[PDB]
Amino acid sequence: KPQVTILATGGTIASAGAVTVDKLLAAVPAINDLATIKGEQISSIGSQEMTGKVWLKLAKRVNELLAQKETEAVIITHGTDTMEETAFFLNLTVKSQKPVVLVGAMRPGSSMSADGPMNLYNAVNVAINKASTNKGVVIVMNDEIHAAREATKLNTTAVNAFASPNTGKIGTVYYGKVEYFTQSVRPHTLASEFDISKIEELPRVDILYAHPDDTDVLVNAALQAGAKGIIHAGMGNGNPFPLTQNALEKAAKSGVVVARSSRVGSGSTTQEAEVDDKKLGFVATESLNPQKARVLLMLALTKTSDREAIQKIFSTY
Amino acid sequence: KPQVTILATGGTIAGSSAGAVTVDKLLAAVPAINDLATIKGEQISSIGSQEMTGKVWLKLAKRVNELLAQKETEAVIITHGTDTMEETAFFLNLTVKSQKPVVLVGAMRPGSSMSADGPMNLYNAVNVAINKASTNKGVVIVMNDEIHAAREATKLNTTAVNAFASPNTGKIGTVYYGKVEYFTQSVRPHTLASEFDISKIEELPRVDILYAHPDDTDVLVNAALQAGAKGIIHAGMGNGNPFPLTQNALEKAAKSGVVVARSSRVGSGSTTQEAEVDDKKLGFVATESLNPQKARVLLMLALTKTSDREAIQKIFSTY
Amino acid sequence: KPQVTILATGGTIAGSSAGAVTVDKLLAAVPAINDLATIKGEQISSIGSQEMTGKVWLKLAKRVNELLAQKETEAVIITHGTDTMEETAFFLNLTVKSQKPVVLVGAMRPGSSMSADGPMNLYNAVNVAINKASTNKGVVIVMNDEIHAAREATKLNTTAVNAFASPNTGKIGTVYYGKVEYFTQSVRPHTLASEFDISKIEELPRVDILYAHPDDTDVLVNAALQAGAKGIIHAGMGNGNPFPLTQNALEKAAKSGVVVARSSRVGSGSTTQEAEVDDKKLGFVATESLNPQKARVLLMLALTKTSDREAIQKIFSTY
Amino acid sequence: KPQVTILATGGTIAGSSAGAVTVDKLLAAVPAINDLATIKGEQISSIGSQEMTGKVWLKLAKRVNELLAQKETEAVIITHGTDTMEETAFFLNLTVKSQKPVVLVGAMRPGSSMSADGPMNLYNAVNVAINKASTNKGVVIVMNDEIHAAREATKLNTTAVNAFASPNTGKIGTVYYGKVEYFTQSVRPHTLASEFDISKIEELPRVDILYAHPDDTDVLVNAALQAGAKGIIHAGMGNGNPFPLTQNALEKAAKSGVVVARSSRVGSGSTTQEAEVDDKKLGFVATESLNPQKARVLLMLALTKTSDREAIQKIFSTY
Ligand SMILES: N[C@@H](CCC(=O)O)C(=O)O
Ligand SMILES: N[C@@H](CCC(=O)O)C(=O)O
Ligand SMILES: N[C@@H](CCC(=O)O)C(=O)O
Ligand SMILES: N[C@@H](CCC(=O)O)C(=O)O
Repeated sequence: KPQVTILATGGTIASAGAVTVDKLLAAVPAINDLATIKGEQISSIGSQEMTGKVWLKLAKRVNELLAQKETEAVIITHGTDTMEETAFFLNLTVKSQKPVVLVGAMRPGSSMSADGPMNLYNAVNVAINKASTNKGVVIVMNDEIHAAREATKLNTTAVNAFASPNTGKIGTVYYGKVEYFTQSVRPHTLASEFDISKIEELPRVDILYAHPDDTDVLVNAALQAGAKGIIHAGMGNGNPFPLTQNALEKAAKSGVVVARSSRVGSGSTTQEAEVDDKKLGFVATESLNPQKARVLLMLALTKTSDREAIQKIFSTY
Repeated sequence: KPQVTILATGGTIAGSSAGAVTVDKLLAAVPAINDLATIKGEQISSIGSQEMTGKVWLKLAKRVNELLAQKETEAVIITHGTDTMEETAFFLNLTVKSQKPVVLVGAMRPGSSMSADGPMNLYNAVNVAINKASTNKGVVIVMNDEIHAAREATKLNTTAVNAFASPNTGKIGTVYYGKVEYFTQSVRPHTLASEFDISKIEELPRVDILYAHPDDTDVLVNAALQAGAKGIIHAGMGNGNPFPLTQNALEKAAKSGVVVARSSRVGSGSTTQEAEVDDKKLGFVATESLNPQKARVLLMLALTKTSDREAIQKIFSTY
Repeated sequence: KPQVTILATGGTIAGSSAGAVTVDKLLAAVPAINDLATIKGEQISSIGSQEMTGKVWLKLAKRVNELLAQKETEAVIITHGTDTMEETAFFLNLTVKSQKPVVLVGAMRPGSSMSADGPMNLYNAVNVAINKASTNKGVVIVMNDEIHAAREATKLNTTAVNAFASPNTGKIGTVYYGKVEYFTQSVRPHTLASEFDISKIEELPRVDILYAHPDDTDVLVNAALQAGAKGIIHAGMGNGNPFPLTQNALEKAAKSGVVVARSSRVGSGSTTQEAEVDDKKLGFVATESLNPQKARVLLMLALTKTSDREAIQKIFSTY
Repeated sequence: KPQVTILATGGTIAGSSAGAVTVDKLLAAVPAINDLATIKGEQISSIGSQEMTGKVWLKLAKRVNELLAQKETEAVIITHGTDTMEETAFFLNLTVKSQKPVVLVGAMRPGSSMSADGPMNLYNAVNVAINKASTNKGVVIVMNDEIHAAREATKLNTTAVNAFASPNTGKIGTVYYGKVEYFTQSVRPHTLASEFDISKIEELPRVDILYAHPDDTDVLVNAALQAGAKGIIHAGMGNGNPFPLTQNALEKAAKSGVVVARSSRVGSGSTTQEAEVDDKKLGFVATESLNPQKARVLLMLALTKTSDREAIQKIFSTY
């Protein structure tokens, strides 16, 4: 039988070594037939309380576990609100081709038609499947396998809230039957240049929400609070309001890296559209979203704040 | 022939006296529209929509109200940048005191480009403007052969000609080479049915939007407050959930008489009452089924006549 | 408390005397619905929805008409297999002579499955049935926290719990843990406004559906004619286009007096008039904004009182 | 410069000696493409794609194989009607023996139309064809700034310029004013990795497609057998489910040696094995994650070298 470790970052979504994982095995007994399961409790929080502190603890533990010859994969149970950020962080920091699968539930385990039992069962099948190797970190939700780079929560409440709006799911898992149709051609995991092994605190990056009649005071507060980066979630193709642009140009010149994303929800924030990124000293985040752009920029800042090197990071990953 | 005014907020959305050089160039570009209606033209502003302000919204709304109050004028078409068309559309949808059609239209590609989308978008927008079924549909955005309710429309994509969507409801109808069909209509009050009146307003109240993430801060809430925010939209994580440090700052905002409304960063779905956030104890409003940029517009209008949490919840549970 | 009848067409969609053992088993598995309504139950048929027939359709619409004409009855819920729920819903949408709510609900996973969707679907569906705002919304499908107008609804996916969609218009409403909110209503006539009356109809006119592709054939048109087709829905390539050989057979079918209606295989959008097919000259109808299976239901009802091409086109341009 | 041959299967998709007047017109309508590549032209056929036949598919795939085997030729672009582009694209995906880019492109609006999509579509296709990362992506469809895998691609709308989608996976990349980006690639074997070889084929096996509904028939299955069908695609209700009368006729079809492949009318998702239909007992094949019309293309290619149910199941579970 494959050996798999479930890492819990909160409560149950439905002795292994963590009571929470013990309860998962009670709630979804069919998973004990598929893999030998060990449990750890990494954190015990809603995903909306997540911190760089917990990300770095999680990423270092996943790297430890996947260096062990007996461990074939890791599953992480995680609140849905920020699963896309943790997943994306791990996609660039996990130095392995062994599967890492992130799974949660849009309804609590006690609700009518709770989604968490099917999700967990499907997650374990994805984690043990031979094809899941070198697919990078994935989110498994609602019978779908989404690449960490592309995946996002699109909906506030729906069981089908996870989507890959720029590329679509790479695979399906239906009552445990795992099929891949595509794979990411952007480098992840073992091919990643990032290494957080001796990082104990991630660079501060704020995200600003653009609109008509915008301000500079939020740009200015981010600077005063020690922002090493700012993601601008711009209007349409990453366009800022003029007062804000002026503040962001000053930000960039003081050596705080400014990366242009968009508020819209999908598509690329492109270079050489209406914003002279080279002249203003900005980075175009291209086909990401503000919250994943933030993760990539934090990782960039562990080893450079050069506009050109960071543009190349956003155009590569 | 039906009498229609085209109000330009910016450059030409097609090509490259009706009373404005921008509209004379639209008519030269898409001569078919001259056969559909007697077009008059005015330049309201001279800006890309990323430069839009409350000042321009107020000028634009008052002018639309004056034009539709004229017996002879049957509709207004507004040519607008795509980036913030959804905000302008939602603003007029709650301030325009008339059932006559108001149609916003723009171009995802410049007029000069290969396969410019502006000519079809404008030609279609004219047909929607003059169609009898467009009466009391509220303000609409006509883009890519689709008619979207102002309440529900958003730019969902950075570059695509199909970048406009109604994620919570779908388009209310279609317009294909001029042929106009409606399949649905909004049951949320708009236009004539709206309680809001900006005829006597010269400056709209300040409302900030904050983007939520893990490891969030209180220093943008405190900066919003210090710049005299009357309202704050919180673009929360998932179902409008804040980071703990941030909720603490917003609680202090809400007690100090600044209205905090919870929306979401995700893209779609309702930011609901009676979920993980205790709005009644913390002093917050839930925006429910809008998005942070349109929730900003509704809170600005709410703040023109009340800062009361209960009244403002009722506004967001109505419009 | 509201009085609602659940009509079961098959087995239980939830779990593993109201009047029908199937509905008693629903009430046992989902006891929270019993504080919402006084439930009566009847068994109309005992089949998977892939075994549905015109005979069951007529039995169902007649019984719903009787039930909703009772002063004691506020609404009807029909538990239905998912495969053909859209056809039954659309039939009832044009045959039910009431504004009282009619809700179709099913389950994409069986009741005995992990994370069964039936219990929530059914709970949500009762809340929609008893909601005041559901009056005169027409027959609706309630699946995966969504209210879909019968005209617009389709199963779009083989297996997903979110398989139901309204691809031309979107959901008319949400239901979330029983909280019902409508955002739109269909502007196409339904239920009490429909010209159709099946009360005296014991068998529906025969309508066949054909799947278009390159290197297509005339033999299936010919077999449909040979079996006594009164109408044929052509699921065309792109905007309802036939292969030349097929179009020649359809021309003959139409001249013999069999009604030929052009639909499309693609999934969404209008099969339009005045496109590449000369419908007038060849004697064809364009089905416009439907899909082949719903076009079939509307043609079947159209044939209960005309086979006139111009009359039927008006029917497809109306409903 | 790179050398690219444009193959025309119909009229100009843009405007209103490379070696073909159609391609000469394309180059004059979009002179931008002369800077990007040395373009040669051929007229393979002159038809609307709704008139495509296996004879044209074989002529086209054989000429693509000749052109890409030349050391001077870097890529092939094929202008094609949108209606059946997914079928031809898919056929070439399994029959082209090269890793060199093959790109299909068309237009949802005629070249003479306001906001014609053809010029940009063609310009973007030439950029995808000459891009280094286009190597070994399989045959692609370039439409509306998107690069779709031939395996995954379909026309989803009758009219919209954004009609092309990959509902099971999404686009594998973007092309925006010529700038090419891939984000994924198919992990299903294609082009040079495919086991199919049509170099010694003259006529593709006959495969029909049947459209499933309530009160379904056996007279179309029976007509398909009488016309010498070697394969039948069944476009089933939900997860590929037949009406009983039709199932009994398909079981007889299968026992006769006619390969029955189960697909779905719904639009997306897998028609799975070991759901409600005993495939192994009934003697049927599950087409899994395709659609009726691409499953037809795979079954026609399967039928060039086996009619064994087990071997064809493996082909559908592989390609
Ligand atoms: N919103 C909470 C609730 C649990 C969930 O939806 O996963 C979280 O993200 O942890
Ligand atoms: N960013 C410009 C571009 C024009 C457009 O896409 O509408 C604007 O919104 O005004
Ligand atoms: N395909 C069956 C199974 C149950 C269901 O999915 O509704 C039916 O439509 O009845
Ligand atoms: N139905 C025609 C129209 C052209 C097009 O839209 O591609 C064809 O497919 O050839």
